[PDB]
Amino acid sequence: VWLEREERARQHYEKHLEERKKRLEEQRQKEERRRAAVEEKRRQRLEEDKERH
Amino acid sequence: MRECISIHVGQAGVQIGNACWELYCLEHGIQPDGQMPSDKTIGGGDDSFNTFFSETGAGKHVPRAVFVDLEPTVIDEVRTGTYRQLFHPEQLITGKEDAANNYARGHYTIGKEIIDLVLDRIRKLADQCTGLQGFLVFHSFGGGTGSGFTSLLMERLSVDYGKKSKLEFSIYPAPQVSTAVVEPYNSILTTHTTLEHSDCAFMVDNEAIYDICRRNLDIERPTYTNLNRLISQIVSSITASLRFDGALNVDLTEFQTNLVPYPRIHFPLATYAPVISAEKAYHEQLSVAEITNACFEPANQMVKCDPRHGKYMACCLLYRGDVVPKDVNAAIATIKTKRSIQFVDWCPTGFKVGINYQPPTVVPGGDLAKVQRAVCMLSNTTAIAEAWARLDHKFDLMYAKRAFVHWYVGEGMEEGEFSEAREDMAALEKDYEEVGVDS
Amino acid sequence: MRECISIHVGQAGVQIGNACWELYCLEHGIQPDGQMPSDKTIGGGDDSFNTFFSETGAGKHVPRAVFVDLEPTVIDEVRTGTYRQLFHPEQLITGKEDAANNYARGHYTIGKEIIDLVLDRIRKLADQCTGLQGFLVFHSFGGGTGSGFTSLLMERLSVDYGKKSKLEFSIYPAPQVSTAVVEPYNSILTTHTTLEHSDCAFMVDNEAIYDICRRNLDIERPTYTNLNRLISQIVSSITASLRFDGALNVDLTEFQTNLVPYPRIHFPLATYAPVISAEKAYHEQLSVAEITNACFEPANQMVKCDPRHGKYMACCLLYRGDVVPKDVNAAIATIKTKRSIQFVDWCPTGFKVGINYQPPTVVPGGDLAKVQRAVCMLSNTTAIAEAWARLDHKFDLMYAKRAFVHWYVGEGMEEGEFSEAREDMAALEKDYEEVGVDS
Amino acid sequence: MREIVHIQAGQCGNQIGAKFWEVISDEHGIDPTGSYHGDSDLQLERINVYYNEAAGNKYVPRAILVDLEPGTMDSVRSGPFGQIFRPDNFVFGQSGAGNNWAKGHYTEGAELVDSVLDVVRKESESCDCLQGFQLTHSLGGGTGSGMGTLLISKIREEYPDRIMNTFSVVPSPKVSDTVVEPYNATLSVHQLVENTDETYCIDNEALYDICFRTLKLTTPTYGDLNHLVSATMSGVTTCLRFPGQLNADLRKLAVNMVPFPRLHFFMPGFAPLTSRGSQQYRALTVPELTQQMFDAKNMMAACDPRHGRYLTVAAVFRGRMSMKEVDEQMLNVQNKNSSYFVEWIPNNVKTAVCDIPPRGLKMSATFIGNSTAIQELFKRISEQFTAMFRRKAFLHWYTGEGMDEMEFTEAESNMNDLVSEYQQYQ
Ligand SMILES: Nc1nc2c(ncn2[C@@H]2O[C@H](COP(=O)(O)OP(=O)(O)OP(=O)(O)O)[C@@H](O)[C@H]2O)c(=O)[nH]1
Ligand SMILES: Nc1nc2c(ncn2[C@@H]2O[C@H](COP(=O)(O)OP(=O)(O)OP(=O)(O)O)[C@@H](O)[C@H]2O)c(=O)[nH]1
Ligand SMILES: Nc1nc2c(ncn2[C@@H]2O[C@H](COP(=O)(O)OP(=O)(O)O)[C@@H](O)[C@H]2O)c(=O)[nH]1
Ligand SMILES: [Mg+2]
Ligand SMILES: [Mg+2]
Repeated sequence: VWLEREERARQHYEKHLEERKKRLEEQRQKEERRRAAVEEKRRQRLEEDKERH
Repeated sequence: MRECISIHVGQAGVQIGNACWELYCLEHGIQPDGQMPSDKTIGGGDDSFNTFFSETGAGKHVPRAVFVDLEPTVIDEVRTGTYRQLFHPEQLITGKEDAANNYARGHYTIGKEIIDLVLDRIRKLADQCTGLQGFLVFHSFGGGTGSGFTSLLMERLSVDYGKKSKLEFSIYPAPQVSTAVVEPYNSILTTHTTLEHSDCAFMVDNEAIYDICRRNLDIERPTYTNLNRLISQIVSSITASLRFDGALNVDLTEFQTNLVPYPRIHFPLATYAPVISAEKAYHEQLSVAEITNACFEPANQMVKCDPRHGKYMACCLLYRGDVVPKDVNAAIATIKTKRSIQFVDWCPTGFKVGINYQPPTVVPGGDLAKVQRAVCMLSNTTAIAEAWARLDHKFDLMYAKRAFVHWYVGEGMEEGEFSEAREDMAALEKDYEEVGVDS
Repeated sequence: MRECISIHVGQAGVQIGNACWELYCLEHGIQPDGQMPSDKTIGGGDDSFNTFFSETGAGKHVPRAVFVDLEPTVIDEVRTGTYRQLFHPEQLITGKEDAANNYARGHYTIGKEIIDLVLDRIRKLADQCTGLQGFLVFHSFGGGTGSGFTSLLMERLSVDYGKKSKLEFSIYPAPQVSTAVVEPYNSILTTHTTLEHSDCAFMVDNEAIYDICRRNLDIERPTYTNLNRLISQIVSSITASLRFDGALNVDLTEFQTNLVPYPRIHFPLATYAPVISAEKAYHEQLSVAEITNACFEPANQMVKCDPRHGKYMACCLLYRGDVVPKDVNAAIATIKTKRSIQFVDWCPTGFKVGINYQPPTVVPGGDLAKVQRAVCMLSNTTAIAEAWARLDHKFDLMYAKRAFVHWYVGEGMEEGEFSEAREDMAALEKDYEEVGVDS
Repeated sequence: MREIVHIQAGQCGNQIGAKFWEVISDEHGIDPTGSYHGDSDLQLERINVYYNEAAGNKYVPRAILVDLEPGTMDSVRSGPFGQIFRPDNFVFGQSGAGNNWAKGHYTEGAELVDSVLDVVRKESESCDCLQGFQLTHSLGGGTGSGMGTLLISKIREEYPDRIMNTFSVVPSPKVSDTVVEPYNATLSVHQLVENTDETYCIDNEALYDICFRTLKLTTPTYGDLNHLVSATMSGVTTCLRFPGQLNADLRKLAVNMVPFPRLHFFMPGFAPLTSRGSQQYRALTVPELTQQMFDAKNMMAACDPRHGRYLTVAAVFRGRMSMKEVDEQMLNVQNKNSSYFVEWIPNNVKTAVCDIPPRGLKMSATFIGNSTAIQELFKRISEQFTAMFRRKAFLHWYTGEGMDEMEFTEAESNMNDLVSEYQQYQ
């Protein structure tokens, strides 16, 4: 009975940690897509100014 | 002969233990460095202190104790202090970071890292005993290491030793004065998982002691040093029976048989009398009858509760010093006669009495008067049911909005455990209600 | 570390620059020949003046500046004067013939002859910087060379550097006082082609200064020397932040972030206080609160306009010398409380504050009192919209009869350019009307 | 054992952080040259919470200094104790932020941050038990908020289980320091609320009032205001360094202080504070410390706590004290002023006591409150943001770096949700 209670607690904890890692990876991917989008928008504005001159 | 192992867990555990070991050394004449100026016999015999100290070397007395914490600060205070030479280095065990009052941090995430070390030390010490009777565990209920680790330790000891008694000395959450805002969660969880593994838990309360110190010793500023010395005196009277000859000796085993009428009701409250400063002791006659009656007043309980609202199920009196059995018996008969003290109908013989010849010891620099005789009382009453009810109420108010719940869930404690522990406590409240109904 | 390049164009540009370089030398202890009596460190360090002077030879300090004119006379006065040994010969650039108040000569016919020389010199100087922040260009609006050449230069720099800030200090045509009969043509043409290339242009006015000199300094004959010294003090307070430690530092970039709410509105007016002669200063209490209030007085504007006719969009207060941050904060709260000072509804946070530890310097032989503390204020207001309207009106009256038009057409300007510049100014007036409407 | 990495950023951050290190060096007997010249063994037992030990028995602050403009750092190095920070930890760019959050977060900071992180990794590798990070910064500025949240996010991804604490200077209620504060502050809060464990809110407007009203300084300077901030920062971690009757570290404070994961913005305070002239007329007792701590006029946040209720309060005391007095006075406060605490949390006060007072005092105490009154700060920022955003005032400066309206809109919505969540519990 003791080992079984302890093993269930271990399994819950590990699943929790896997979900946390997934959320952290999603946050990272959202920031990288956002930053890259910002760089592209900035690049395009600058090229248009050069075309204008 | 007979041996007893002391385990001190967490901040409160270690600080009380320091008060206890100073007192044991004074009573036996053992110096802080483990030497004895009158060490005439080395390695055994009686020398009754062999109950608590191991005999080694060529006159070194080593206390049978283990001090455990998840954080190093309190233990380091021991390691560099006065008694640094008294304890073996492996009796002082530390982790790196505390549980932060998170039950789950202590029980599920951190404690697993040192529990095997702690158990191995207990094993090595236990193997040197021939007459081990039990363990004494010192802890607090609302604490992180305190309850997290104690619960973990209790389960493991139940498996490995099984039959040795396990007595717990602990600090119950006070009704008004608190030190954390999460205590209701920690206390409910502790009882749920530890209740079935303990044989008898003795309760004390800091709030009640604060008032005793103020009224009886006239201490307007009763800090932890003073509280720890009063707790130490109670513990000493309980174990004095093993160490000193008495008229009626009581071992550790007889306490759980006399004070626990049902397996789920094992929480006697402790008291002690006289508590008096020297200035007043000089003018009073601290007779057997007077001390005995003092122990039953609502004004001298070490637990803030009110005994007049419950009934006594069992009552254990321990006398020390200049005590005569006929005076003791007469005092008890008076108490049985007095109508304000009620006993349950199913317990016609509620009293059990031990008497020891050795009078109490005053620690130099202490508050207490030197007296010829003192009485320690342990009582199991239904009055305590109210304290449990207050605690359950506080739990419900916070759980209802899930305040702070994510702090336990994030450590691996499945949310449903909170509900199961609550249901169990409801059952405990009901068990008290039933034994309290006369029929 | 952080460097700044100063460009001085035409008659007004060069003469103001001379006032500035004398003041910079006095503040740093640099002699007219570029030597320093206390030249203990050579080639770097702090020596914060390394922002404006490069370190060459073995102890010579060389200002980072370029002086440009089409007319050789004003530069020759520099070349044979007191500071002839302070500037590198290629920093003094001249043409052979002036623009003769013709915008087109300055921009299309003559300016093209030296623009490549000017740009190459700017490039060589810029390449010696590691932290160039921007350029400061000094010019006049109604000038032939001033605006013709500046417009040409601004276009070339915005292509080659792009991201460096470009700040302009310039003299706005006065409403009554004028020197040329064609200022309305030159000013409209300048704004049309330069508006899009400048990040922030600070406005001053000779007519307004003459009144300040007469009222505050009691000067009945305020010749250009005096005007140039007052202008120099404003410029110095703006750049002092780079050169001296403050409580709150402000770099050059921060000015455009705080003062320009929309890309087409970037003409803050400058003020300065206290302006006082020594004779009165002896009796005055030049406290932080008084100096601050003085900056909002209509009688102390450096631009002839009336601030009570518009609203404020953004105000930048630059404090120098013995100033305590608490007093600055209290003084601002007082200004916000006064109902006579209005801010646009869309700007709830209209202030920016910088504080520098270095007090203002008085040039020997000057008019100004030595003071412990001074404030320079730069503010962007809608009150200026009226000045633009007056200028457009004057243009229309002359263009209607084609007065002097053939003088620009004969240089290669098309008639269409006058019409386009006028249409754009109509748009600029409308831009101010919209920001001025609360909703 | 437990170690803290200290990161300072921007002009404000470096001014406060430099004062912070001066205070710690005095507590531990550390000379301006790094040498130890103290008088108690307790100064060395936990020295490594904040210092690395260099050969020759010298101590080096485990701190990192970050900026986009080098002028700030020259001031730090030339002043007192400027010589104790190692040169390898001065990490900086050349451009400055220009008070443009977008530049601070997406361009200039985007390039500088890799160097900062490499330094952070070298420092965390030297720890026996890293516990957490402390970041010092402002919210209304460029480098401060740009690098502030850029670093917080990167660190949270790499060290998801360490403690992340910040001390932030917030925009004042009457006078702005920067014209575009509402944009910078809204964008910053949006990210802080997701990544940190606790934030302390510091308002110069409140600090000017305290030093003027209580300490009677008619000419306070930033050095004095920085002193008050430093005293609080030091008080928070006292128990990691010194022994006492009942301890609490950073992890314990978070557990007791935050009942719900998003409500972690605190209003700090400090006691005793007296003017010098009046020092001679008031005895300091535990009841006196309690009286000054629970005082609206002694809060360092510019938000009146009497306009809301306390979810929780921590009181950390330093010096020899009666435990009974500490417990009793806290009980008396909750019982007599019950209208200011939430009824759903039995016991709203957590305490700790360390036995060593700040140098020069017999005793002192630090207050940390978690009050629903804080919604006023967030509400003010939201309304100012709205007024400017609606006319796009000064907006092209952010969109010119590649930000857009969608980013601004999301930050606005989160600001408003945080306010609703605080209101929900009053
Ligand atoms: N009687 C008495 N009680 C004490 C003493 N020190 C602490 N306590 C009590 O201990 C309780 C809290 O549990 P702790 O023992 O501090 O818990 P811990 O072992 O440090 O583990 P953490 O909670 O994670 O820090 C409080 O309610 C205090 O009243 C003491 O010296 N004497
Ligand atoms: N404040 C100030 N203004 C000056 C000074 N010298 C000339 N100005 C102004 O300059 C304006 C005319 O433009 P300038 O820069 O002088 O002439 P320019 O650069 O040689 O170009 P041309 O028009 O072709 O002669 C006039 O309206 C004057 O008010 C001076 O020393 N100080
Ligand atoms: N308390 C305090 N605040 C400061 C100090 N220096 C600057 N500040 C504040 O910093 C804010 C401006 O942003 P700042 O951090 O200086 O610009 P940044 O370098 O781009 O981040 C204002 O709200 C100032 O009041 C200081 O020494 N102490
Ligand atoms: Mg502990
Ligand atoms: Mg000319």
